[PDB]
Amino acid sequence: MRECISIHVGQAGVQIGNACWELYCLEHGIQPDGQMPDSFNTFFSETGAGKHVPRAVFVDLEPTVIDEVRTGTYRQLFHPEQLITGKEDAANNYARGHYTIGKEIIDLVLDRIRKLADQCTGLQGFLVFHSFGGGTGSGFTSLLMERLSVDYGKKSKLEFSIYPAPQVSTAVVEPYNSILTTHTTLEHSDCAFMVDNEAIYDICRRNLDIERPTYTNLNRLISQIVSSITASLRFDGALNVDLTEFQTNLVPYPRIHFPLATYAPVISAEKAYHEQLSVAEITNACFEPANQMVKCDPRHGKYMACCLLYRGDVVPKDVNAAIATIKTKRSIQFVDWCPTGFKVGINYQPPTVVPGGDLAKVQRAVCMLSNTTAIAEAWARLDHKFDLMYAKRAFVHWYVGEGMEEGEFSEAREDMAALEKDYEEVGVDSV
Amino acid sequence: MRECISIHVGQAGVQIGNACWELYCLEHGIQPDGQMPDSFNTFFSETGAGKHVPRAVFVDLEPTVIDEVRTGTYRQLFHPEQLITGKEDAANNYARGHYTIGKEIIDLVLDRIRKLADQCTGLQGFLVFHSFGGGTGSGFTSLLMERLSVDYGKKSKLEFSIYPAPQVSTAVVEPYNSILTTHTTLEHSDCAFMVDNEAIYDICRRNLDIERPTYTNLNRLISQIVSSITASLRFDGALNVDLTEFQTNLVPYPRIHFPLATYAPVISAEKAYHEQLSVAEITNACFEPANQMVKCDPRHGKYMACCLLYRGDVVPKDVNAAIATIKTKRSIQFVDWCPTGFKVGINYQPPTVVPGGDLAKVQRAVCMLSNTTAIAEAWARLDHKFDLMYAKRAFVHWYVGEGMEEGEFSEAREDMAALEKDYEEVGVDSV
Amino acid sequence: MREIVHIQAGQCGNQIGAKFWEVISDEHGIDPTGSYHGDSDLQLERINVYYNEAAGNKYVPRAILVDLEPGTMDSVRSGPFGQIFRPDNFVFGQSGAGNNWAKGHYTEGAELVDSVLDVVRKESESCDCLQGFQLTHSLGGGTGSGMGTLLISKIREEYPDRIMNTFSVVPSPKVSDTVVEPYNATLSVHQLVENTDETYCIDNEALYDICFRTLKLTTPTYGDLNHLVSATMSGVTTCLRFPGQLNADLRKLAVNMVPFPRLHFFMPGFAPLTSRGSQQYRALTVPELTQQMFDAKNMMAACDPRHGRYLTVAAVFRGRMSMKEVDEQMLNVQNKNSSYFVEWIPNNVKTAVCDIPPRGLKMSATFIGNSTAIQELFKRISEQFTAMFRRKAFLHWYTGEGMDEMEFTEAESNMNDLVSEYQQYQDATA
Amino acid sequence: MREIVHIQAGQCGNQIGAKFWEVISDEHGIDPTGSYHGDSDLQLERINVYYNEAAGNKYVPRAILVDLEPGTMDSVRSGPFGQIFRPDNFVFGQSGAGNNWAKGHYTEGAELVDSVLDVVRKESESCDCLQGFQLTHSLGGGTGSGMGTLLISKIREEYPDRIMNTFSVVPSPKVSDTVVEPYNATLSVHQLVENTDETYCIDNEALYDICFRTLKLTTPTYGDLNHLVSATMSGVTTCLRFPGQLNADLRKLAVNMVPFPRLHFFMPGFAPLTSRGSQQYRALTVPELTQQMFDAKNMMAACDPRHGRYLTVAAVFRGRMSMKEVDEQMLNVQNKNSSYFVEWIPNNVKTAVCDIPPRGLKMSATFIGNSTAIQELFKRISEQFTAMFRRKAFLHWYTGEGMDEMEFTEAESNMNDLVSEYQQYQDATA
Ligand SMILES: Nc1nc2c(ncn2[C@@H]2O[C@H](COP(=O)(O)OP(=O)(O)OP(=O)(O)O)[C@@H](O)[C@H]2O)c(=O)[nH]1
Ligand SMILES: Nc1nc2c(ncn2[C@@H]2O[C@H](COP(=O)(O)OP(=O)(O)OP(=O)(O)O)[C@@H](O)[C@H]2O)c(=O)[nH]1
Ligand SMILES: Nc1nc2c(ncn2[C@@H]2O[C@H](COP(=O)(O)OP(=O)(O)O)[C@@H](O)[C@H]2O)c(=O)[nH]1
Ligand SMILES: Nc1nc2c(ncn2[C@@H]2O[C@H](COP(=O)(O)OP(=O)(O)O)[C@@H](O)[C@H]2O)c(=O)[nH]1
Ligand SMILES: [Mg+2]
Ligand SMILES: [Mg+2]
Repeated sequence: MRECISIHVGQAGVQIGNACWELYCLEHGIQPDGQMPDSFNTFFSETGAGKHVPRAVFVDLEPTVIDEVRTGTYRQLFHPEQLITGKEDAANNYARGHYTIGKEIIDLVLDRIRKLADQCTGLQGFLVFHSFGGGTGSGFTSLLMERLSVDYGKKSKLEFSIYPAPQVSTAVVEPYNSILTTHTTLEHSDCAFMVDNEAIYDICRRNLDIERPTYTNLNRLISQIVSSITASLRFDGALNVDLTEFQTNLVPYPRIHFPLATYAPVISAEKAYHEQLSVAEITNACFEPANQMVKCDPRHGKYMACCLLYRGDVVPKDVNAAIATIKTKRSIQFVDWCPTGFKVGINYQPPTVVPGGDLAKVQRAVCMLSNTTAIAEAWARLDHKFDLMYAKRAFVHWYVGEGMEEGEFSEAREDMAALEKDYEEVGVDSV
Repeated sequence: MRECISIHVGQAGVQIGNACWELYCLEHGIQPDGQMPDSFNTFFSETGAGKHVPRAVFVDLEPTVIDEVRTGTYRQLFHPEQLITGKEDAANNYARGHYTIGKEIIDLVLDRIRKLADQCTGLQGFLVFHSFGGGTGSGFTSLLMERLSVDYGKKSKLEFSIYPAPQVSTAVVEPYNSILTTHTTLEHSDCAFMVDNEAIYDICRRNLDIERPTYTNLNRLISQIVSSITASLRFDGALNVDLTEFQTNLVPYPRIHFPLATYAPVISAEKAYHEQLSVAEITNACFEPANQMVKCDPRHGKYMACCLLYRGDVVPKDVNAAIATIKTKRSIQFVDWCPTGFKVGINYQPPTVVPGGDLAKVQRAVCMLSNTTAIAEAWARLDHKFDLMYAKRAFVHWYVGEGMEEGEFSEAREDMAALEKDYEEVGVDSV
Repeated sequence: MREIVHIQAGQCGNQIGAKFWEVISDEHGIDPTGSYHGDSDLQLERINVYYNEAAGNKYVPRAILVDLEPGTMDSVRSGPFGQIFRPDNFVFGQSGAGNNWAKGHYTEGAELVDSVLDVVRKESESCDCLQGFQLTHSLGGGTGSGMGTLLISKIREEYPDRIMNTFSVVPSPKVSDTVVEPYNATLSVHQLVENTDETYCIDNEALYDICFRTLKLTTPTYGDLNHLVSATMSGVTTCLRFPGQLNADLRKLAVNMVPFPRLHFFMPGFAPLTSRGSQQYRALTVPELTQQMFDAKNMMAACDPRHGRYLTVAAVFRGRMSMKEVDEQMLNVQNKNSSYFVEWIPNNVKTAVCDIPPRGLKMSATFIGNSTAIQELFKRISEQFTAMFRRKAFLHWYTGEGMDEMEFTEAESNMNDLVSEYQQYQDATA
Repeated sequence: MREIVHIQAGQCGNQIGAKFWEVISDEHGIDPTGSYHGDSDLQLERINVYYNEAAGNKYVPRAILVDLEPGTMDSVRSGPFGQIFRPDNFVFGQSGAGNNWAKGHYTEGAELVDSVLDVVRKESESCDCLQGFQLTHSLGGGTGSGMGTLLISKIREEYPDRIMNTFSVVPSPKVSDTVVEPYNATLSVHQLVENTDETYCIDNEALYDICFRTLKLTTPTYGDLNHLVSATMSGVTTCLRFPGQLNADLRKLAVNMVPFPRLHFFMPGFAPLTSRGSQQYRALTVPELTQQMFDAKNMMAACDPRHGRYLTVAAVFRGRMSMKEVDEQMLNVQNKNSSYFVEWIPNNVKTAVCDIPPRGLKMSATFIGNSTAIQELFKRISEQFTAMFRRKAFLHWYTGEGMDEMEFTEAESNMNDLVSEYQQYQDATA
């Protein structure tokens, strides 16, 4: 009665969803054969007799990644018609992923989304996994978000975008794609969480004592976060939450809907025996400056709204006491115009342990979603990188050669500068 | 031959009447089944063969107390149509208990009263038990008194109102209810005896050596007083008395009919064996300053007329000697304009010991009904409480919203001021 | 010939009348069955004075009992002599006076009076020469004072030539039984003065003293007090019912004892009153009886005889005794105590002697004194009346039944005038 | 006779109502099967108040459950007492308010309110004489504070003469679980002031303090807090369901506790709160209960009683105890703490006694206080509202559902006026 739809776009989005769905199947007990050996009605359609099929759509212009899914251990799970593939990657070109190739495939995707929407009832919202740096994850997602807002204006959209790392870089045109997609998505997406590859690398190496991390470990952490967000839907507990509640609590202004994500109890098995992992200890970890999954200094900016999603055997009295201590810290600076900045959600189901993951079993777990002004530094950095390359007009001809206009680049820059100004204005205290 | 009718209105009235009828049944030898295994004709109608029925009408807007009576040990005694219950209680709202709801039950109550009156001859008068504090016992009592005075102008009405205690109170609108009911009933009742809960509590602690007295003992004492009052109508004896004699002797002026009841021989069993309980000692006890049933200082006001209702083996010479000794007392100051202070009534029947009562068997017993001017202090205290609460129209909107104007409050206040002035005037000596 | 009817009004009136008929029946030897069983023949010689013969030799008293409440009648009807009275005589009301004189004289008494007068006429025709009416009365109450006064006025109108005697209980000086006792007393005497022919004022306070001081009683009930009054009533009429060496009569008593029409209030007294323990230590003789009769403390009225000179004194002796001894005693009393008698009356003592003594006594006497000392009693009532009337206390009850302040003011004028008359002759000098 | 219809709205409302019906069924001995299995017929003597008889001796609660999300309804259904509720009463939406008051009062609540009102009428017209409505909701949330407010307005429009009681949970001062809690609270109270007749304020911080400091608990879940609130409601309503020496009523409490129309916010309290370890040490007596009730730290509201004088205080005792001790304790409280009451109210204590104590307790008392200290909570809420509203934080969500700034300003003005009235009455003297 509260079905939610998840859409995975681009290589990074598809791979994250692959780990994400591996988590859901383990949680509810759903076998890879999709034959459960209620709660699962919020994600899986009970098609046929004795079988469940997830409400997911996988779309990628390059057929390589999705072809790996069809050959993977989860072949029989997904609906074969739900996996849509192109025949040529966007090649990190935003125009190709939005204008040239994106036009050919968008019609088929909207057909699949409408099919799922009619099948489901009481639709909650959309989950979109995509990447800023890439072209398919940026150009196609902007195209998809523009379409859905027109067709589903009354429903909320949630994104989990791979925010570009400050020092670590993979594509030379990451600043270009990120600026373009943000301008085109700022007016459509209700609330988009951002995570950095670099920040997760430090967390993986430090807390988990992992010498050589890979994307498998990184994506599993993301899966744990998205599991916590949807926990209140897939399970019942004290003080439940809904996706519509996230939009209200975490978005003071329409143009500021970029909250961070954080998972507090991230420890290895070799270190779990000694740690107490108390509610107070867990909540302290969630606010650790080095424990944020975005490479930004939280102390260099005010907090505006933080949502805590506890999991497991957690007593609300412990949460109330732990919250009070956090509010009394002098370093943790909240905006004066927001007296109460905590939206607390609790659930009874503890996190499950991935058989191959590096995370040990924990009786309690929280996920912190904080809307903070610290990202103003992050926005400035990407904005600055955009300005340097565009000054020489480098790499512009590739975009121009696929239907773009040069003036559009300035407009995206102009809007991005406005966004940075808006963050600064909000960060100012009252008089 | 000499019929009398008892009407119990409100919770306090109903419970006191229950105790009084238990006392009457014990006194006349009438079993609770109504068949006793003349004297009884003054109160019970011998309807049918071998069955007697009390001449009582129980009225209460809240059906809880009357329902408890129906399920009580006296179920098969009262006539089923004699018990009249409303649907919603007055809830301490005088307007509700007089205007809004009383109009829906007054017709049935008057019909039952007319049936009882037509079923008897030589009707002496009416006995009404009610509380000055509650809503039903005030508004319904005033309405019923007005109706009876309209329809039975030649008869006498007697009330036993539970006057509010000075320092002890239970309802916040007790001053409002008391002032309103006094204003409405001062022109209809012929003589209204009054008692205070605080004074009876003090008597129970000091004399009975009881430290946790409930309402049962208080109601039993009140029943003893009522039985002493009505003894002359039920048993032969030297110097009998009647209710008309009470009205003639105890009411010097039309608006000064507020005597104080008093029961002299109130001792416990453990203390009875050490006292002779002679007539002189009993009479002296009846005038003890700390032995009145109303929390008023008798020495602060002149007596006007005191009626003594003796019981048991009493020699009239002892009564005359005790009266002379009382008249010789300087502290007991009578009004100089009433030389014949006392009205004396004797009866052969001694008091009866309640099986579970805390009073010990006594060979002699008297009841003192004194019309003293000290009651002006209590009237002034209640008037001051009313003035303080009404000074800012507190707790007024309830009365306003039930078809009652504000000017009635002012008229009642003026009438109470006039009553206090009349008491003060009467207090003045004669030249 | 010379038959006397008996009327009882009010609770006190009926209570006294019960014992009066008990003692009369004891004197005439009539059991509660109403059948004669006595031994002396002289008892039945004049039994028609109080009784009417009936079938089967049954005798019933010529008595009428009136009340406004059935409470007293039931006790009388259930008493030892309840079956003696004819049931038709038991006339009673329902509402009751409730000590309100106006209620007992104007409202409740107005309805019941016609029935009683019908019974009065029915009883009167049963005789041939009606001697006079006898009423037992209470001034303090409402039924007695109200109805009894109203009944007196009606009878006086119907029988102007016959004498009416009232034995009214007067309120005590110190002890008061009702709050409005002064009101009822003044209203009643307003009419008793101008209507009755001989009234024997009696006070409960004096009776209590006699029971205590003389009889040495510790628990004097109302039964004993009424017995003393009853003995007095029997002594007055014993001259009619029996022969004697010097026989008087009721009319012969009124002539001697009433110098003037307005002055007929008497203070009765009984001679042989002795306690049980002192019976053997005191000699029963004429001088012993005479000393007791003139004893100041022996008067059944609360007044002090020493405070006022006697106008006339009638002593009615009973039993066989020499006239010489009786006459000498009276001469000594009038000589030794000459300061206590009016000089303008040459001889004050009227003597009546009867042969048969009371039941069980060797001899006895009855004292009836017309003393001006009773003026003190009246002025006390007037004083109490005035204090309660200046502030108009309790007047709304009387005015509510049809009375008026005019009646009260008129009543006090009659009382003050009566007090003036008593003081006039008390100060009068030859 | 005198039936009460119970309405549960919002997640907190349903969570409280589950425990409320659990404890009520425990009192009346109604098993989760819905069939009576108790041992005291007095429970069934007044079971009509909360239940309707059915075929086969079945009884069902007269409850109506309202929500905008089916999760809470499904959780309740799986509960031990899910089967006793009539399934037709379960009314629930699909979209869910999502903590947005505007959505819970204009967009989702508007569509769903018709079914709720239809069920309300069906339940009400099935009773002979309706006593009043009771609502359990939360001010902080969206569904609660919007749907309950709209339903209260509709019912007040439909039933002007009845009384509506709301046991609303107020936001805690230091610990807040929602970001738009001040907005929701102000918008809800704007109508709660003008619509409801008696509102009981509950703060989770005070409940935590009671659970830890007094009850000596270490892991207090929401079950214990909801149980405390349910026990308070049962103590409030026990006067109707059982006899007693002084039986009160909901309207009786409304008349005794509300001096002026806009001041009807109370701070309830439960007297016998002791931990398991200290069960033997404390003596259970009326003075002990009275001392616990007036304890500063034992108030379920976050306000400090010492910061303002009470207007009126109602204490509803339960069990068999002497009235003398109760009134003596009340007099002692008014004497010692005379500085904590308004001088212009002579007597401030309303006392009710019932003969049926709560299950497992010899005696108990339920506290109800109309203290002026709630102005502190109101001004704290107003300050938070102003701080958020100066920069129009989160306003676009409300304006997206049809709301406007004018309503926010009007609600803030009404709250400020209420605070001003409270302060004025706290300040004014005789
Ligand atoms: N956290 C995480 N990040 C990934 C993963 N795979 C790729 N990325 C990051 O996502 C960014 C975007 O790369 P792609 O997703 O391949 O770009 P695209 O959407 O496929 O568009 P194309 O360039 O046409 O392939 C890269 O720079 C990577 O750093 C992954 O598995 N986990
Ligand atoms: N002495 C005595 N007083 C009682 C008793 N029961 C109640 N009262 C008094 O009655 C007062 C309250 O008035 P109630 O009679 O209860 O009210 P009511 O007449 O039923 O009208 P409502 O307020 O609508 O219930 C209290 O202040 C008590 O003092 C009792 O058993 N004995
Ligand atoms: N001697 C005597 N006096 C009585 C008796 N009963 C009543 N009294 C007197 O009568 C007075 C009461 O008046 P009462 O006749 O009863 O009032 P009534 O019935 O309205 O006429 C009291 O002052 C008593 O002193 C009695 O038995 N004997
Ligand atoms: N005492 C108590 N309070 C609760 C419980 N559950 C939720 N709450 C309160 O309700 C508030 C959440 O509002 P909620 O009703 O869930 O939002 P809504 O569904 O939109 O009305 C929080 O501030 C909690 O303090 C509970 O079980 N017990
Ligand atoms: Mg790709
Ligand atoms: Mg009542």
